[PDB]
Amino acid sequence: AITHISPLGSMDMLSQLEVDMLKRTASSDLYQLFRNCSLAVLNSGSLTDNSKELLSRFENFDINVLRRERGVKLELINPPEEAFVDGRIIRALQANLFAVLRDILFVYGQIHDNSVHITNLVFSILRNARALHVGEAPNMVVCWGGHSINENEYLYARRVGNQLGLRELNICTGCGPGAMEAPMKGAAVGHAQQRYKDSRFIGMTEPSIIAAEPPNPLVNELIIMPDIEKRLEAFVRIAHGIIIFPGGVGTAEELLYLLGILMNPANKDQVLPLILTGPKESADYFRVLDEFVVHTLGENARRHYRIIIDDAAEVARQMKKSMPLVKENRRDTGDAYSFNWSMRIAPDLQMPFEPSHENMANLKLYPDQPVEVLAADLRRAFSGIVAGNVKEVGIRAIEEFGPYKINGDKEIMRRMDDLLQGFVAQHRM
Amino acid sequence: AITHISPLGSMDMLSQLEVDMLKRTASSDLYQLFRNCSLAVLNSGSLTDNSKELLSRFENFDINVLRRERGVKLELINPPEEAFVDGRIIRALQANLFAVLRDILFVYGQIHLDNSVHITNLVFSILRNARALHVGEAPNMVVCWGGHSINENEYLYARRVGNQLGLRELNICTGCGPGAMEAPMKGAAVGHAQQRYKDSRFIGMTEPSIIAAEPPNPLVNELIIMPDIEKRLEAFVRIAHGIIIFPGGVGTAEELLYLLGILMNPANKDQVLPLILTGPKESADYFRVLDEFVVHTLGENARRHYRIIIDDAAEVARQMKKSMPLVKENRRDTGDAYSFNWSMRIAPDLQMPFEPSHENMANLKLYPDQPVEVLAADLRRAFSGIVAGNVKEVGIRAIEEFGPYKINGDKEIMRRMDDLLQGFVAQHRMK
Amino acid sequence: AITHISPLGSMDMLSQLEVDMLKRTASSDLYQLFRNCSLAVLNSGSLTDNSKELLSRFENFDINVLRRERGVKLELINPPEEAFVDGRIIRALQANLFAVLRDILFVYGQIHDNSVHITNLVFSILRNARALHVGEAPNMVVCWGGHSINENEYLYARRVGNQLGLRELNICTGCGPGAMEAPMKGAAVGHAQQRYKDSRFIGMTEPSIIAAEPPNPLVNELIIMPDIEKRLEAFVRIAHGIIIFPGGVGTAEELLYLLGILMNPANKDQVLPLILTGPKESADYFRVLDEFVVHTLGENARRHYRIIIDDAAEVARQMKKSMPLVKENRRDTGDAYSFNWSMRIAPDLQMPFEPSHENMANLKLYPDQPVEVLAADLRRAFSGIVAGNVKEVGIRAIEEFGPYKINGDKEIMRRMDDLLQGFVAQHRM
Amino acid sequence: AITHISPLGSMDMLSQLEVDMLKRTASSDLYQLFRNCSLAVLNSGSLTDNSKELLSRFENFDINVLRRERGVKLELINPPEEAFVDGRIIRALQANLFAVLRDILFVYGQIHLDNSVHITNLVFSILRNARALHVGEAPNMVVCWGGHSINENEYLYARRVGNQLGLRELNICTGCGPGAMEAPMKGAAVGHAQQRYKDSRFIGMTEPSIIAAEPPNPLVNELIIMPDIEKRLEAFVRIAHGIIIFPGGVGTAEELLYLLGILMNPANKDQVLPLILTGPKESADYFRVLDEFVVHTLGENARRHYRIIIDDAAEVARQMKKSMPLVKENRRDTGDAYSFNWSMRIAPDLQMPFEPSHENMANLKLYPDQPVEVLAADLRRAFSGIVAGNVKEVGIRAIEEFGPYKINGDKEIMRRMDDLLQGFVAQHRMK
Repeated sequence: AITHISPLGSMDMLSQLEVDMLKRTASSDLYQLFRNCSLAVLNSGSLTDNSKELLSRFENFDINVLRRERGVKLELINPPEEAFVDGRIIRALQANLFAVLRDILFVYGQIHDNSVHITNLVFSILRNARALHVGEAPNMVVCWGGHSINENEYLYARRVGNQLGLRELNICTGCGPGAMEAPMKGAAVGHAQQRYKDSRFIGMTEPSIIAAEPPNPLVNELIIMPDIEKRLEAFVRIAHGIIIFPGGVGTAEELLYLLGILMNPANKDQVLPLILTGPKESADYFRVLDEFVVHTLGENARRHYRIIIDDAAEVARQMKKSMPLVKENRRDTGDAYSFNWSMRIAPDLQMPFEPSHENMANLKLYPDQPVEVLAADLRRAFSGIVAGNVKEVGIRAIEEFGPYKINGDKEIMRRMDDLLQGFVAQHRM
Repeated sequence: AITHISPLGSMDMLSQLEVDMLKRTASSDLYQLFRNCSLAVLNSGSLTDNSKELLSRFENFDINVLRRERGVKLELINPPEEAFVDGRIIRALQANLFAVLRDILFVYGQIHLDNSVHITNLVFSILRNARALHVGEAPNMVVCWGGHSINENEYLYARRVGNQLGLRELNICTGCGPGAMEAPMKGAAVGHAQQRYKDSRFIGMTEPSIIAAEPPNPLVNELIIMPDIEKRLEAFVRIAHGIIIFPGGVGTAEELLYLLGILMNPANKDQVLPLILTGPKESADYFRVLDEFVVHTLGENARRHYRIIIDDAAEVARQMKKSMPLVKENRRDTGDAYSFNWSMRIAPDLQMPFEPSHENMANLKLYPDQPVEVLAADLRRAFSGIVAGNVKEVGIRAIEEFGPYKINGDKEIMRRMDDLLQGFVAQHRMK
Repeated sequence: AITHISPLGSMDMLSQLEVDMLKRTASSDLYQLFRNCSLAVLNSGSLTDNSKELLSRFENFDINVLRRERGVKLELINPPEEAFVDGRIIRALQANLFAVLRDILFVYGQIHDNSVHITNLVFSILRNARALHVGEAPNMVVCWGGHSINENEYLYARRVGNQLGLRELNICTGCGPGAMEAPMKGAAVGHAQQRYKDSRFIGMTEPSIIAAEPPNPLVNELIIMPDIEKRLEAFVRIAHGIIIFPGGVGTAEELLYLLGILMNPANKDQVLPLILTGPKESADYFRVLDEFVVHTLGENARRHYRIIIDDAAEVARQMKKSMPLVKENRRDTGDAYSFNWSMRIAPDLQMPFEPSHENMANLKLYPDQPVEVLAADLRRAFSGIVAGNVKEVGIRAIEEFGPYKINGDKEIMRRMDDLLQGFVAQHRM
Repeated sequence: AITHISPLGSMDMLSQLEVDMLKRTASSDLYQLFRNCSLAVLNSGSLTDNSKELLSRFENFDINVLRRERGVKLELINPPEEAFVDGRIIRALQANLFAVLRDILFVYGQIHLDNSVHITNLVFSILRNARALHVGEAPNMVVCWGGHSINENEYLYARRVGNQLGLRELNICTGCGPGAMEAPMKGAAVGHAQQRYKDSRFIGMTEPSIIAAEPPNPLVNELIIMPDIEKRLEAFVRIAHGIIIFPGGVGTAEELLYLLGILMNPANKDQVLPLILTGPKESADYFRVLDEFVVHTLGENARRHYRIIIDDAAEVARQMKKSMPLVKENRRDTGDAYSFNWSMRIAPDLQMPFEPSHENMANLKLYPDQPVEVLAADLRRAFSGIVAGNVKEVGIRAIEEFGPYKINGDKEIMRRMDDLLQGFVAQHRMK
């Protein structure tokens, strides 16, 4: 059993009682969650997609938290060698590990209306991560995209980040590979071209997806949200602008969850730019997704977004010119620049979902509905098959007792399976 | 109703719910504590010694906490004009106000097997949250204790000591008051400039019951509000790697008796904490009476823990600078932390809060029959009660209405404690 | 005539008399040199290679130096729009302009043994540019390569820089496009992966080549050396390691000029790593260049370099493990980390050369010679055809009065024109 | 032969050729200047007033400049022990030594149509090379002049003034000596700490002829060596946006007469440079004699350029802080620079170096027939000669061997100059 001991980057101190919460036992669940999250960080740049196999490869790996003279040390037992560069752990992965130690301890010490308490946990987690700060102008634009993406979609996703970084704007993704790291490498060379001295590449993951989508090495501010819904909520609240790239089913869910918030009449005065961008060959891909949400949510969905094709400079130029309007709107409310408190996320979009055939059953998918409740629970169906696609329980539940094809309707069921078939075509998992 | 808005320096954001906790309201009692602590901050340099006298003038003073575009923002209503220079607040007081806001919110949010373990962990948490547990390449934090009402000779000597301490790149922690709580910081500020020392840390530690009597001096750059008297005493011993005690009153005696009670515990026999008592030429008679009192009550094995250096500021600073490598190795050889002494054992009786009543003071076990830990703990309480009955409303009210305190003990021990406390009055330290 | 006024990034102050040296006249040569160097900086990322045309496109462009309350302002008349991003000049180009203002004023105020004075001018220029500083360990590796290079050579040149930046090493090129900027973008994302907070991407150009090879935007420390020979000397003295990529004739000259310094017996104890690296398809290209300098300089040339193919991590890993040996050797001499004083550059390699048929005539190219004098003047032949290829006088002199094919010998003349024909094959200019 | 090596803080590399210029050698005369300036740096705080007395003790002291792996490195041989604390040099003196090395090399390297233009450009170049021409959002550099030998009352008042100046985020430039050249810096260091002012700039300006008589105080964080007396005087007026003059001796009078000669030039009628003369209560009789002297020789139109504030440190600092926005707009409306006043016209006669000889002092045009510019320039020379004949070897030698200086002038003007200079002696300022 070969070990390695990692130092803190910023002075970090624990008590003998906080470390004991992480002490290795077979009865305390909390170590396991801390152990696997640490393992996922160490498999950054994973050459695979499956999440069941990565744990089965590093089983003798473990982690001990230590209290030394200068603070906390992470004693890593049998760490993956691909995390090292010449016998030393890549310092981004070191910072990610201590971010995992920071968030896990916080989200569990705080546990020990109801919608106000949830958004505040999101606010308190980002604040404790020191991830809530604005410069002279808000510049945080989050980017959504798939994991297994094209070679041209990657280059296009790098060109957009470079033109975004050239205009001094920061990126926030779900810290995954593919379209979730390509804009960061572009922005890394973009900030270098304009001498932007303080880049913030925020990766926001959560335990149940971190093993399938390992945090890419370009992330410099990683935050662990408790579950899927709070990570989605953190996205739109820390955001000043959104750009969406072609992606698998996980990207579809993100688009609806958000679209279920701008279409709420309680958010008619909120400003939030959204551009769906893609390379030359994503023209057909985008038309089939527009024809989706224009058949699901009506033609109202096109008043809140614009689609641009084969252009990196325009979507960055238009995203930059939106920050003054974003800034101005935060002041009229009296809101904050670094956190959108005023936007109303309905309690039906904050509620969690554990994917089962049983619960995938009674999904309300009729176009009858208020635009909100349809997309609110339609995105649950996408959350269900990402679990069936990537994560241990959804894969297993879909393995043993069958697949999910549960609720039909007019075009939308024509369109639902139009998409996943139009998704498997380009191998989007 | 004159209004002044003061934003802050870092990233400080509050929810609407934490701001609601501090509104002048009948829903939670944080406002009267947060407003009184804020008013004491703005009375820096005030020649006042009582608490009621501070609140008596500024009656129309209030403070709101606003949530705006770039985070928290404090709105002060008729603040003391002495807090201004050329129409702008002194920046030290502005940062102190945001430290009051930080410490009041965190403590009350954290309140909501042993209790001794949890008290020490609370102390550590407040310091951790205040970004106060920082250590360079070597431990260099030197706690200085002294009187709020001192001579100009003692003030100059204390500033000369702090100047020598600053020349050796040592930092200063203090009870943040005036007098000998301010002089070493003024000296270290010049000393650090002479050695071009960049990141000076002048930690002030106060608590709600004393902050109005001894408002934080403007030389403090790191204010910490501990929840009460006992946990601020604990804070001193934990952050310190060396302690210096100038001449002072009962507040200085309380801190002295507290520290001796810890050092004389056999569980701390392997603990390195250099303790130097120092003063100018005239303080020789002072330290002789003080030493004789400690040496009688606690035994002649008390001088094992302190040294008395008189009229030598360079030697005081030289001795503690030489002692820091010893502290570093002591922490190293026990897995302990450089910036927070976990290994030091504080008996629960030293952590137990004490309310000065006429009956509690009369039932202190000041007799030679008791062990030294019981003696030092109860002597701490006795002095703590004299502090309250002198500068705090709950003590002044109870004394001015039921009579002065009457402590009971051995007729020789109290004969010496009396003799000393009258020197305190004679040198214009307390009454 | 539309203008724009640029601010200094670091407080820069001139006197009324230093600016008058730059005052616009038709008789003072010095403004022209300052004007065109400023123009070349503004054409960063040029889509062309020719240097005669770029001046002919921006003739109404001019520059005035101003003395204002907070120091120097650059008043740019009719600047190229491609230098701007949304109506504001890219800040790297701003820093490059003030570096041009800094160096030009210095190299001309200092003018107003002989080999010791030359190296000291090089030292004083780098020192005045604040470009001579070393961290705990020397980490400056310079990279040489062509301008018009492959798409695979660019990606490979980006992979090497990323693995170089992953090991916390800095880059120094001649600030050109192609293989001279690809390692910088790789190192930009490499330093971001290891949280290297202070990258130094040193571009070193000189007046007579800056217009054909515009300073790429990835340069953060640009220095203008007076001529071709001093820029070559600055390279090997500020260097702790060298890596050479496939390139045109300009890259050949750099390889020999250097190789004429390690083969000097006075430099037998000097350590300086050199790796010639290239992608999969540069295997034949490298064998024809080895068979060149092994037929020109003997088999002695292979004791000072090693050739690795289709590997970015090894040449970075071996370049990193060389820094302790580089460091150790600088101490045994009592030399400096940031400037190699001890290395002896023969006066025959410091002497300038103005390319003419007349002076390309009496080149001594017999393999008779001491290894030093052959390569010393053999690299002049390469300096002559780069001038014939890219720069106004060499192009013109070759235009009006014929090409240069002047001195023959055994294999080496077989090998000389073996190369330029083996260079035009892949369009290396 | 005790040896101590001191590396430096920034990136300072020298060629073998610049190091050869400073070797104890018969090839260039930089060594005796560089060694004497270094020895004066290491004698910070020395109670010595003459130059020969500084060099007399440390006779075996020398200094070499080594070129090593990470740049320049200074090797000092038997340096003054007073420069050490706990066996290490004070960091301010170490940085001063590297400023001496920087200024001696640059000046001598720059030496190798009008001459007035080139003198001003040299002054600007030395400041530019020393990274001393920096301006924040507002001009805040306040030049303070005062005596090297002052009262404790005057020292406290000057420190109280500097404390008030530091509370308004104003920086201090000084002739780097002791006394009133040190007190405002000690005060500003505490003042800057109270306002949490981060980047304090305490510029000390000295020159080879005076540095041994008034060694740089340890509170200076930016030492500048100007080549001689006249160019250091020029440096003061150019970097300053305000000037404060405490009581002093002939050196303070020389600086006063120099500045008045510039302000009274009609070419400077549109120049904003606030000038305040200030002192404690007892200095009232001092400033009355001083004001009467200036007001007689230069005319009653001299008070147009200065104000006398007595026993009010807050008002002095308040007046100059209010004056900085005026200075900023003055520079703005003329295209001039914030950190270096190019527009100020210094007559060549004020730039002309003066060697004090018995004949030059006897042929000064101190008569009311001459214009005020000739009067102020020659009065500057007269006082400059008394400085040399008091604390400098070339003056002390010529006086102790040929007799004291005899200045000639109007029998009323010299009657007042005599009367004043005897007050200087009576208050123990010069002899």
